[PDB]
Amino acid sequence: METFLFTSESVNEGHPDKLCDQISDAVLDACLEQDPDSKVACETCTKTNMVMVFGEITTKATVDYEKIVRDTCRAIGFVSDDVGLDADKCKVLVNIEQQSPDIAQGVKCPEEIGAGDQGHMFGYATDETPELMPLSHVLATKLGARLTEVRKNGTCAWLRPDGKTQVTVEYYNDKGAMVPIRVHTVLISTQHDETVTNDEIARDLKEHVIKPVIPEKYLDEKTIFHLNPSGRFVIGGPHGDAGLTGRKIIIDTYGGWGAHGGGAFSGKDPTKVDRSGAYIVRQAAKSVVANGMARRALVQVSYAIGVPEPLSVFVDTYETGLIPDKEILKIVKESFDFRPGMMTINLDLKRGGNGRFLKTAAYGHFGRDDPDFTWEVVKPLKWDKP
Amino acid sequence: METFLFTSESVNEGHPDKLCDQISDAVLDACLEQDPDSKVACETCTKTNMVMVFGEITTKATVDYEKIVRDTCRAIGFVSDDVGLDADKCKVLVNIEQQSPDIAQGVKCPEEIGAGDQGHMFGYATDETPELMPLSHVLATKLGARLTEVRKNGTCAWLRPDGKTQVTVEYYNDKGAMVPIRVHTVLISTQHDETVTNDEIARDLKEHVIKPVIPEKYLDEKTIFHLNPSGRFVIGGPHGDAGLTGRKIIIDTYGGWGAHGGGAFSGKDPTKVDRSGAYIVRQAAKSVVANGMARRALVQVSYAIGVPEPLSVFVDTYETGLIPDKEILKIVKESFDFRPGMMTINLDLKRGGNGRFLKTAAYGHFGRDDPDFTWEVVKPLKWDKP
Ligand SMILES: [Cl-]
Ligand SMILES: [Cl-]
Ligand SMILES: [Cl-]
Ligand SMILES: [Cl-]
Ligand SMILES: [Cl-]
Ligand SMILES: [Cl-]
Ligand SMILES: [Cl-]
Ligand SMILES: [Cl-]
Ligand SMILES: [Cl-]
Ligand SMILES: [Cl-]
Ligand SMILES: [Cl-]
Ligand SMILES: [Cl-]
Ligand SMILES: [Cl-]
Ligand SMILES: [Cl-]
Ligand SMILES: [Cl-]
Ligand SMILES: [Cl-]
Ligand SMILES: [Mg+2]
Ligand SMILES: [Mg+2]
Ligand SMILES: [Mg+2]
Ligand SMILES: [Mg+2]
Repeated sequence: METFLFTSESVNEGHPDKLCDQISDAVLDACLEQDPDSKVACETCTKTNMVMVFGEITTKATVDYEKIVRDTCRAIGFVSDDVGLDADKCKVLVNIEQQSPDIAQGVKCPEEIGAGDQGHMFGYATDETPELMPLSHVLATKLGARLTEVRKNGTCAWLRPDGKTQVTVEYYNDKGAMVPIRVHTVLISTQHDETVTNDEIARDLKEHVIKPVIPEKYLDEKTIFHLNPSGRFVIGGPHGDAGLTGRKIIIDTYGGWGAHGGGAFSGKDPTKVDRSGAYIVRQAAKSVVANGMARRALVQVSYAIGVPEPLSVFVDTYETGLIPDKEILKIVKESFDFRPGMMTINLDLKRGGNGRFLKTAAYGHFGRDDPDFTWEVVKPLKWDKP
Repeated sequence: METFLFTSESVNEGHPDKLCDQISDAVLDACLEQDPDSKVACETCTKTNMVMVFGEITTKATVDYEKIVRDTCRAIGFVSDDVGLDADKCKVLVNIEQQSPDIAQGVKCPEEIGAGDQGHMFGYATDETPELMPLSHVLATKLGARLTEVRKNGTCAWLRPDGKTQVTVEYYNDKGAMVPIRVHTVLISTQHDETVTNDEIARDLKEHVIKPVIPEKYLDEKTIFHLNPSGRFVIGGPHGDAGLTGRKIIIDTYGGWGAHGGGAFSGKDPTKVDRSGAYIVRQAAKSVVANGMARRALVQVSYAIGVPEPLSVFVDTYETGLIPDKEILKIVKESFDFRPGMMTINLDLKRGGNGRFLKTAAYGHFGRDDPDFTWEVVKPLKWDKP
């Protein structure tokens, strides 16, 4: 059998760029919990002993930006200078242009309102896992989530919040469909305390992290493991390693599979097409595959500022479609409402009080079963069987 | 003929995120001009009346970070609050951890040194344009470059630095190769002064910008034009619109085509595999197509921190290869040196004094003919003809 190697990575919730995504979305969630119509463009950056929140917010909400920063950092585990940031003592620069909504005198609706910006977004799905995501991405991501889990539940209390994971999968191409054969290489680089030995780290990573996450059918005697290959990782988080919102957009989506239109998600209210548009095209690609039309699907949408209807839509099934891609395009266009105001309503994205967006801001926006991930709910599609 | 629509965008050099990429790379260039061995991880952010440079630099160079910020902003055209940032008067926060190199007492080499980080990178090429780039990306990008050109040479002196462009191309798929048929939709949203009328903007955009850039063979009576569709754009740049380094990574690469591994380029010295690795795989994909092995090619490489050899390589020719992809993979692996220390040397990336990286930081890292873009020089590949 002819195979090829495809790699995806993940970063842990303590990585300084991901920290910024989480802070940005914790701010967004706080705004929406009080004011579903909040306009939010909240950017975060961080470096040694400092977090700055910036950007623009128009809201009726009363939000303690500094407290959200500190609470978000503390819950991730940044409780001291030694672990890479002291949530209680670090500098927090609050640099947001805060506005209340416009006051106007006079006597646009979701059906007619134009996009708030131009741009393009892609959705992807593949039948190679039950959540219709690429296995290389799923496994890298799940290793990261597992590192967080065993640190917070005390199973591996030697762990610290920062770290990275990476999985190389050996694939076969079946008529355009991606068929995972085996895991070729697993890499973990995790932050840890100054007492645990290299031997304890390697044994615990194998037994508490890799073994539970990676199906045994994909592991064999030849699988390569790189476990903290560069040696010690005691220093982490923002300490000596600046972070910014929107610097993990491939980890947030499909891990190199599919495509990306460039726009980050975190800190953006769900009227913004970079977020709602990307979520709708995930729902569309996932629905094409789940309804049986194809084994794999890529969907693009694009917008112009001030225009409600998309400028373009395509569908590509990588030759796996059971009906022509032009027919799948017609069905997608008829079944999905790509108008900006309508996307936000149909995915129930303004609904407050469930911490929805902070949940998205680590360990991927796609492939998760939580009911707040409304874009993961398949839409039933009618299709003229071949 | 069966066609589909594919969209790519661009932003102008005055867009606040792109401003940050340019500042970050102007800092990098200044470091390398004096000290080719500089370690640079320079991040920039901006908001109304402020730029902050941050991150980490180890260098022997003496660099006036604030002066580089102001010079970079001024040359782009940010000369007043009215045009979106006053380069001479705005706040510049210098927040870099500056170090000199380690002082050590004792009696690694490029061949043996490990990658500085993990991650994966993709290269792409396509025979649909002479520079072996996707037409949707090339045209969006060239419209942006043209807007800058006619503003700076006074042809359209009403222009201001910020703006965005977007092109939808109608394509045909010929045996996996992408064949552009026509331009379906052109969008331009440009910043401008308070005197020019909407009619003058639309006429000058058509005649001075669109007509010279887009080959007439791709334009017809049905092509849709959206010219400043949301109305006036007098306010721009950082004014009310926060920017950050590394938020335009799809514009920096392939416009939705190919793939992306996630890592930004700007502000990173060329020992960093996110930059050198991505540049080498562009050279490899371009070389596969230019040597006649394929019409289209995608190449991935991946790395582990502390390991010199890549963890994985793949090649995909989208069924356009004239020899099997496994044979093209063998040729690429034999012909290219993917070791981090060697990539930097073979692409001559430390060479100082030519403003190389600032040139990359607007209007795309790929598809340009300038001799400093060493990764655009095709390597001759020997291949066992079919
Ligand atoms: Cl403070
Ligand atoms: Cl308002
Ligand atoms: Cl509108
Ligand atoms: Cl928007
Ligand atoms: Cl300790
Ligand atoms: Cl360390
Ligand atoms: Cl369309
Ligand atoms: Cl819908
Ligand atoms: Cl200042
Ligand atoms: Cl040093
Ligand atoms: Cl090394
Ligand atoms: Cl690196
Ligand atoms: Cl004016
Ligand atoms: Cl305006
Ligand atoms: Cl390989
Ligand atoms: Cl080489
Ligand atoms: Mg308070
Ligand atoms: Mg980073
Ligand atoms: Mg000075
Ligand atoms: Mg932005």
